[PDB]
Amino acid sequence: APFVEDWDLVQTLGEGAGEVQLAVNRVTEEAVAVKIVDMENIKKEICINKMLNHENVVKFYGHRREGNIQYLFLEYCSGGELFDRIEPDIGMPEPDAQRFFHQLMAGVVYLHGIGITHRDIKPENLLLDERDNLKISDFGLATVFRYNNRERLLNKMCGTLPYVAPELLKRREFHAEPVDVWSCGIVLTAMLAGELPWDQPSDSCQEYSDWKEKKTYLNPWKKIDSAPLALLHKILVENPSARITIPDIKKDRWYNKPLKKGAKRPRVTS
Ligand SMILES: C[C@H]1CC[C@@H](NCc2ccc3c(c2)Cc2c(-c4ccc(C(=O)O)cc4)n[nH]c2-3)CC1
Repeated sequence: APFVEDWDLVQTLGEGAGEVQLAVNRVTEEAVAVKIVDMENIKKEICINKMLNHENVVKFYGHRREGNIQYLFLEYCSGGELFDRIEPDIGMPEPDAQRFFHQLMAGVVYLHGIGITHRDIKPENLLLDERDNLKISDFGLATVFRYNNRERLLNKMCGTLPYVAPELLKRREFHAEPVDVWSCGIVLTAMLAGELPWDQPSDSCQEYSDWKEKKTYLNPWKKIDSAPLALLHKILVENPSARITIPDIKKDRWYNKPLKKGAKRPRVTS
């Protein structure tokens, strides 16, 4: 079928690093996101993307290299970033945050299960499809932490300071999985309070010391109900060996609290 390999670049979706363009197929009008990288780091990113196949992870369709430029064909998530669903200083309704948190855990369980750590979990990187299904995106900082059933400890400093686990700032080496668990807890905090608790998790940071001293009568914690706050108390634990694991997050009371009705379906009366 002629022209089916042709895609029109119609809208800029993101910048930094190059750019992410919305691509529309000339024939079928299928929409995909094309990541344009001018163009070792991209080689690893493509290699990790080729491993991925889960409903809460951005789909990787393939890649093409046009000399110095790499084109990554990825899922278009029309709902945009989770970030834009967070109202500043407010957050979002607690049932919406719980549903997004369940979908985030499903994606993180999948990635950890195949031995991949994302390392930069934040609302700017959590995309939403047409049905507001969350998808983990951007595997540019991702790495393999388990291979041939052997865990490799990490030592590379990366991520985004307000979302990073304190062990990345205090220890030479650390386990990969509790780092992603921590960043998910900060995403949950942002979703429920519309604000980030600290600039970074260090003792020099007053808001971080207040949290460790259980001053939950202060913001952002005062805006969060006792059931989700009890989960945050288990996630945002400084010692990564004492921090709750995802299998235990799945047993948490709030995590299992019925709160959100399914999507509004067409109905009539009489
Ligand atoms: C609202 C302004 C900001 C960007 C656009 N809307 C938000 C939006 C809407 C849909 C998006 C993205 C962003 C980013 C993106 C991606 C995407 C996929 C994969 C990666 C990656 O692997 O890095 C990055 C981004 N897929 N769909 C979308 C238009 C103007």
